[PDB]
Amino acid sequence: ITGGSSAVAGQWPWQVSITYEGVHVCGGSLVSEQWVLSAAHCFPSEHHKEAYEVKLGAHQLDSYSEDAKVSTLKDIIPHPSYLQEGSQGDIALLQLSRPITFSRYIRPISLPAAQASFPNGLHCTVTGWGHVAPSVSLLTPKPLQQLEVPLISRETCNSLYNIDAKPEEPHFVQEDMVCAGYVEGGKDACQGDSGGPLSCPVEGLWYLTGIVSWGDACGARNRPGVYTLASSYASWIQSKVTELQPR
Ligand SMILES: [Ca+2]
Repeated sequence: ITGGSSAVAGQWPWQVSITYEGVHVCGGSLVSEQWVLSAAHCFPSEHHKEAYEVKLGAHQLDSYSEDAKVSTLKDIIPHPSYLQEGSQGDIALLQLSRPITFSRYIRPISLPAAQASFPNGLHCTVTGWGHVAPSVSLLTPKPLQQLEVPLISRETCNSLYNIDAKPEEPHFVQEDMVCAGYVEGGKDACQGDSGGPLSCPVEGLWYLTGIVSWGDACGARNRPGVYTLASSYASWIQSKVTELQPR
């Protein structure tokens, strides 16, 4: 996250770190005792399932914590419509190898209804342990960063992404995506934040409105963060989890 601030421990207790071969590569969001949501782009087919971990309950990634917990995965389920970089369907359900126990620091985020609308301009928060500027990693001990971002409709966002765009890039905010952020530079999610949550306030609670999707930009003007709408997959998530792990 560039242009944000440190969260405080426990503030975003659904935020998870996903690592591949021991290196943090993406965020994710805890949604039940055994399931996490992240982005499909974080799970390329050539990667090996057994090489992923998910760290829950963390604030400073590099610090010892008795509250953090690490898990492997027993299933990785990208939405089947996700085809290539920038595609719709950029969401993945991850089933932990074993269920975890919720705590002060590890709690699921509520998922929105299929037809939940989060209005343009709502101030949501994106969080992660990604880069704090282009090609600049978050410095150890890596406290979780957060950035408050107003929701930007996909229509406005597509017109911003057209400005000074590379002709050969599609930069397309799909029908299952929304944006959030600023037209000015300097405030954005960056490499390593993708897959993580856009948490929005509703009636005193927090919902997972979005999952950070595609992008190279880290703070460029006219490149607000692009997110997959969890609402676009509410039915698929409920169907999959109910069939695979009924409560
Ligand atoms: Ca970005």
